[PDB]
Amino acid sequence: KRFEVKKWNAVALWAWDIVVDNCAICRNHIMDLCIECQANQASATSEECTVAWGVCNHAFHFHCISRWLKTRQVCPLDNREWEFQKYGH
Amino acid sequence: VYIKKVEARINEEIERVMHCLDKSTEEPIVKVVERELISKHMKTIVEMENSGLVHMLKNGKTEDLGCMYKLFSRVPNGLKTMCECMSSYLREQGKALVSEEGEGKNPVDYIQGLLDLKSRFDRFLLESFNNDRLFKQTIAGDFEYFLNLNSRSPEYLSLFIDDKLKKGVKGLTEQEVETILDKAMVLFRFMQEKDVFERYYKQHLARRLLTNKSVSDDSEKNMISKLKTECGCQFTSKLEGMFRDMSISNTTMDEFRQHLQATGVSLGGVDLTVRVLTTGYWPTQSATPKCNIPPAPRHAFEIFRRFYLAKHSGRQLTLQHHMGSADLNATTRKHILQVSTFQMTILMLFNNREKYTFEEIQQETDIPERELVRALQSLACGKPTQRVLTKEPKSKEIENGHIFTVNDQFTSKLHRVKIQTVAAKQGESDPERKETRQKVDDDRKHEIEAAIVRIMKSRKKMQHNVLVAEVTQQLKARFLPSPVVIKKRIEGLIEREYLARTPEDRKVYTYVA
Ligand SMILES: [Zn+2]
Ligand SMILES: [Zn+2]
Ligand SMILES: [Zn+2]
Repeated sequence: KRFEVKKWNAVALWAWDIVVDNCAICRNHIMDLCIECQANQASATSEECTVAWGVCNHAFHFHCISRWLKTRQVCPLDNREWEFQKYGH
Repeated sequence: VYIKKVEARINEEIERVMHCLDKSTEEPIVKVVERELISKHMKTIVEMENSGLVHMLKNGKTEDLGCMYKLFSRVPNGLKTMCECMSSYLREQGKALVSEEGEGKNPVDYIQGLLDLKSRFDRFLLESFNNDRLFKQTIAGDFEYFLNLNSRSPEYLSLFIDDKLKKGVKGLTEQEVETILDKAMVLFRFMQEKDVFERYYKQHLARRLLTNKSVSDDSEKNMISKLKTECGCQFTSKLEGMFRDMSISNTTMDEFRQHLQATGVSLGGVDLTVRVLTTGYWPTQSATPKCNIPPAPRHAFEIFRRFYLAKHSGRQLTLQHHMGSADLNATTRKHILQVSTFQMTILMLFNNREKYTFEEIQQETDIPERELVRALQSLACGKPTQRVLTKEPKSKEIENGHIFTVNDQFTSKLHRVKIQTVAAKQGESDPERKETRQKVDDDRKHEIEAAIVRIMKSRKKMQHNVLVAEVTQQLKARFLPSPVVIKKRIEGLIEREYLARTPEDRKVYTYVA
C-alpha cells in the first residue's frame, strides 16, 4: 500500500453502571419506581422519577437521594460529599 | 529639595529647643511647626506639577518615596492623601494598560507587564513604606477595582500559566519558577470571574495532556500543590481529581498493552497508545461523533474494547474522533506523516480509492461540521513546502467535485513530518465560552441552594432572607457573573418540606438538618 498506519493514540472515555439491579437508599430497583412512588402514591403517571448518577459513580432513584439530601448530604456508600453527574440510566 | 530643607529645619528647631530651651519644651512647638508646614504643603506639593508625588514615583526614586513616607508619617491625614494619590496613579496606569480599544495585543506580554508593574510597586512598598498596612490595603483595593474591568483577564492569565507550564525553557532551575508561580497566584488573588479561569485552565489541562505528554511532569505536581492553597480547597479538589484520573489513564494504558497480549485476535495493534479518561472531568468537545475507522485501527479498537469488557467489566466505552493523533507511515524515502486522529480517515479513504472529493469525504464518511473543514485544510490550505495533499480544481472555496492528489514534495528529510494548522491558539469563540460560563454560573447557584438550605435547617434558619448573606459570603469570589439565576432557583425549589421561605408565610422555619 501507499499509506500504512504505524502508531495510534485514541483516547477512550468510559462510564461504569453500579450494580444496576437495585437502590441502596429505598431497596427497590435501579429503576421500576421507588418507595415514594409505590407506597406514597399509586398513579406513578407522568413521573420523571428517574435514576441519579453521582461522581462517586454510585446510583439511586433521583427521588431517594433527594429525600436523603434533606438531613444528611454525604453519599451513604462511602463518605464523599457526592455531586450530580447524570440523570437517567 | 523642599523635603530635605524642611527636614533640616525640623532637626535644627528640635535641637535648639532641646539644648537652648527647657527640658520638655517640644510638644506644642513641634505640633504647631507640623500644622504650619506639612498641613499646608500636603495639598499642593504632591499633585500640582514638576516632580511631585506622581512623577517622583513614575521615574522610580526610592529615596524620595522613603523620605516622604518618613516625613508625612508624623502628621495625621498625611498617609491618607498619600495613598489616595498613589491609588489615582495606579488607576491611571491600569487604564493605560488594561485598554481594550485596539486588536493585536499579546496576552502573555500583557500579563507579563501587569506582573512587572505589581512587582515594581511591591518593591517600592518594601523599600520605602516599610510594609505599611494602609498602602497594602489601598493597592489591593486598586488592583481589585481596575482588573475586573475586562472579562478576558482570567483567560489571558490562563494562557500565560499554560505558556509557563508547557515547558520551563526560560528559567531551567526551580527557584525562579517557584517565584514566578507565587507571583502569578498572587496576581490571581485579586482577580474576578475565576470560574472560567478554572474552566479555561481545565481547557488548557486537556490541551496539554491530550495533544502531548511529559509536559512538565514534577512541575504539574508543583501546580496541584500551589493550587490546594490559594482560595481554599473547593475548586482545587477538581484539579486533584483530574490529575488522579490522568494517572488512571496511564496505568490503564499499560494494563491494555499487557492484556492485549491476551485479547490479541488480529495484528492492527502494531503500536497502540490508548488513553482512558472520565467524562466527569473532561467535557465533550462538540458532539462525540460516530465516523468510520480504518481497518487496522478497527482491529486495534476491537481488541481494546474486548479487553476492557472482559477484564474491566461494569462499564462500556464510546467511540469518537475529535481527539488524539496518529503517525501515518508514508513511502525516495519512507517519510512518516501525522494525522490528529483527523487526517487518518481522509488518508485511509485515499488509500482505499484515490481520486476522492467532498461529495466523497462528506457522503461515505459520516463526518462532522466545519471542524471537518479545519481538519481538511490542515493538509491543503495555508501549507508551506510540505503540502502532501494537493488537488486539481484549486480554489479557495470548497465546491463538491474537487478531486484530490498527493504531492511527493521531497523537502522534509525528517521521517516525522507533521501537519499542524488546526487549534493554532486557545482563544475559542464568544458564544460557546459565554454559554459554558453561564452553565458554570447555574452549577454555582445549585451549590448556593444546597448549602444555604441544609446549613440553615441545622445551623440557624432565617426569618425572610437574612442567612442568604452568609451563603453568598461563602461563595464570594464565585458569585459575580450570575444574574438572578439564584432567585429563580430557590423559587422553583419551594415545593416539598425542609424549606419554607414562601413569600406568603416566610416566618420561623423548621429546625431539623
Ligand atoms: Zn430508591
Ligand atoms: Zn419516586
Ligand atoms: Zn458514592
